[PDB]
Amino acid sequence: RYLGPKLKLSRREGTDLFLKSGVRAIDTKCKIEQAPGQHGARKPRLSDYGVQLREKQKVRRIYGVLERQFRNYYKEAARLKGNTGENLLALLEGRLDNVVYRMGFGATRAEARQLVSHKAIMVNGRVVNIASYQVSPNDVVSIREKAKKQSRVKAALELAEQREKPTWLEVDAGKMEGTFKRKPERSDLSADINEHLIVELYSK
Amino acid sequence: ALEACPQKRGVCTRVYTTTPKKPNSALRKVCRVRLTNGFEVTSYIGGEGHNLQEHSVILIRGGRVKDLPGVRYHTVRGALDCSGVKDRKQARSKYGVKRPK
Amino acid sequence: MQDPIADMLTRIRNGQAANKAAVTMPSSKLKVAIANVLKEEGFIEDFKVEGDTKPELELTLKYFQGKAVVESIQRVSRPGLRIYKRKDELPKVMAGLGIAVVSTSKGVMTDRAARQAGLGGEIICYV
Amino acid sequence: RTLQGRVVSDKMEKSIVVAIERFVKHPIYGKFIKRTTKLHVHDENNECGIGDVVEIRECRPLSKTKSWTLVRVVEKAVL
Amino acid sequence: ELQEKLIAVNRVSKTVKGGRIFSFTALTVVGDGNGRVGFGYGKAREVPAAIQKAMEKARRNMINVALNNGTLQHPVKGVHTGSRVFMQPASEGTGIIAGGAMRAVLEVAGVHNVLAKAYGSTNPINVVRATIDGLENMNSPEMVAAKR
RNA sequence: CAAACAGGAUUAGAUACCCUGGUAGUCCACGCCGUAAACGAUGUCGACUUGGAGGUUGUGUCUCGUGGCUUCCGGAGCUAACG
RNA sequence: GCAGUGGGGAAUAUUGCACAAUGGGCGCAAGCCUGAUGCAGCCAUGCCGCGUGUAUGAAGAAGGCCUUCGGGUUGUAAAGUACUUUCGCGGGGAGGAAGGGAGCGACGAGCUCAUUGACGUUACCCGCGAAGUAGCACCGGCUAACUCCGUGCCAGCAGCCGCGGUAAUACGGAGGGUGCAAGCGUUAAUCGGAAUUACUGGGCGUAAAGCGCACGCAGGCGGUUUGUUAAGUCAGAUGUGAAAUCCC
Repeated sequence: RYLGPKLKLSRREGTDLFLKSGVRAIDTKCKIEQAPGQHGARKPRLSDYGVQLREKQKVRRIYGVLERQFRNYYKEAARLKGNTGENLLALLEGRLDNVVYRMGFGATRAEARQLVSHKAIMVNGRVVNIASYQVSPNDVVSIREKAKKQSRVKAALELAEQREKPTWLEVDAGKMEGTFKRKPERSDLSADINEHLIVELYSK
Repeated sequence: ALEACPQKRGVCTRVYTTTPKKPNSALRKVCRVRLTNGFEVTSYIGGEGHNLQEHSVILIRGGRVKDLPGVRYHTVRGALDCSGVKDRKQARSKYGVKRPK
Repeated sequence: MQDPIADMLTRIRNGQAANKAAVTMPSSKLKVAIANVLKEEGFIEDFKVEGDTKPELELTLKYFQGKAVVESIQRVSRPGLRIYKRKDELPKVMAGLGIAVVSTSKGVMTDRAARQAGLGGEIICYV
Repeated sequence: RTLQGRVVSDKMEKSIVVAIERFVKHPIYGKFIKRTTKLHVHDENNECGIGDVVEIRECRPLSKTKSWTLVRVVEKAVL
Repeated sequence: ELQEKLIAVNRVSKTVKGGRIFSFTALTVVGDGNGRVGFGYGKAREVPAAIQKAMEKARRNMINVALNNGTLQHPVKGVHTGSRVFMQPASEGTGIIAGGAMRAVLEVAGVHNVLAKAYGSTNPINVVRATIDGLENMNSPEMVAAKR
């Protein structure tokens, strides 16, 4: 993936993306609310193409996925029936790395991607180490019995207590398990994204 | 290029200098080349200095030189006898210049 | 003539432009068959067989304020190049508002009438 | 196969050439095009004369050019 | 309430006895989204002055598009000057497929789905005029029935 | 009468315009060619679509109706504009 | 003919391993033959997967850069702390394959039992275990991404419009920035946009465009009513329309 200063992407996109300590008052977007560089001060001039570009940008940045797969997933959701916009988030939200993040096993999607690759996450018993894995409804995503001891997940799942989960999900802090109820709709997701803009950009 | 070939070798006939058109003034280095295609065309010699003699024999890339009407091809430096530009610290991709230590 | 159907169609098109009460057109079973859909659809008041010795078709045109009952009407299938459409090929004129008359084995019918019966044929004209 | 045509020549003996004509749509334009073909039909009885619109059916090759034979005459004459 | 959309703005220059006098033109589309549209095109020595003047003109000339389930009642082909515009109703989920000129006018119009295309001249000023004209000729079975 | 051309003038020069002569040609008979802003630069036939006015010609119940032909002004409509 | 050599070209590879498996020829059979093929090697030529680290870490080092020198910027970025730990090492070690023969039965049918493997000791599993390559192109507009210095229509740039004659974001360097990532650029070749041959989709008085006219052959086209045929046209059934591919 990208791999680099994420706290700068938040400034560029204008919106505050949750990469890590987005909760703390550190997240640069709290100090200086302007894009990185020596020109983040001067008044920017955006065009129609600019708004669509930066729009999909923040979208893809959130899930931290390559531009290829992101495009590929777009084509797919655009093929299937139903509003493309809705389906879009549905697929991206279906990614294993993403699910794990939503479940609380990982502090962020980046860390979640690592946990998956580290075989520290299982799906319906069998272990899956592919962040691009598409999680379907009724699938149980729990932590590895051997990984249940690592302090990292021990601290993550500990903070999970009392914390609510999305309607399309349901976790059990005790068993450190998780279940993918159904595909999240746009109403369930509260992303700073305008699906109507990202669909236009790919139109061309 | 005849056979729609990307490049085409040839032997220089004469390495003379030419002067730009109305708006420009200089001594651009060109050279008549007898490509294997059977054609004798003039090609430009990029770089600040070259080492092309009479029996140079160089590959042709293909590119028109706005200032020099007639020159529709460029010589590929770094190939055959055409030695790459010396001390080229910049775009080494062109002029064929190996990256200094 | 060369294409009687086109003639009749034109004689009504030019007649309505002048806002004529009635118009004559050489009789012919096919013509009458056509006039039948025009009256039922509401494009014309009706018609009647006239002529002392020569059979004619007195077409009683009708109009309304703003627009003319028959805004547009043209033959699409001509003798020079005939056109045939399948059950699914039947085009919808002005998304339903307007209609098209087709000539099938079941007989002369409109897009909806032909669509219902489940057959296609030669697209006589569009109205 | 049966083919209908005209007797454009009765010069040879026991042999009559029938000019069969057909109509086919152009593969590109689609408009009907006219095309004809001459077939040397057998007529042992030299019954058919020039101008006769006869029917032709496929039969055992009498000769290299003749592989058809007069079956029946449609009309009497049309020059 | 009413939402405005900036179609396009042109520099527009002209030679006059004394020099060059610049006047900016601006196409604005005003619409609530439930069936009302409004096109405005006013000029002014200043860009914002033209934009505002345009919006005022757009709201002064509005059309009541008879929307039906986020679509139109029937296909139409309006031909303004050298420009030509075509519109075709479509099922839900298709989205507003059309140029920026027509779309902007259709979005505010309340149209949720429609298939369109520009013919002949591509002039933005002539296409918007053709679009609005087409939105006027639009009739419903109720109107036609009550009309006949 | 007038290319070429013979002279006289004009002019910086005029192997032009102006002036004085002048051959072919221009005229007639026969033979030759096939071209042209050979232009309304918009071929023929039939049906349909307001009229007004002038003129040629036939007929009619002739201070007007009707048929054919030749112009102009013009409804609708057509044309980028002229029309 | 396979591999290979020399010559040609911008350019394209191991004169490798092996028959056990599958298939083929001959034979009653045993069995023999089989570089067909199954594999390995070389090359980012392409495609997909993976790693060069993870968490922490100053209202905020040094250095470089800018400055109304007040300060600002590169930056949590590095240093440093903790954690995991691709390579590598040790051990184990695969699927891909039954009969001939022998015993029972009439050495027949049938049943039972015994012996034997390239790629590999490779894949994969377990154990141990060190943070452990990144580059390339671009930043005037189309194209997303900026300043300082050098040079100075000189040197040079350039697909098109153009730029350079002492203040150049389009030349060269540097800082910074954007894109992409072991890939990144370049050159060559194919597709639509062109409704610019327009069947779907076009035009011809002046923008390109009616042939100078007539006569006339072939050909194309052809008025109203009735009947026969029904070739064209239309309809039902049936045969064909190989596999694969494409679509679900």
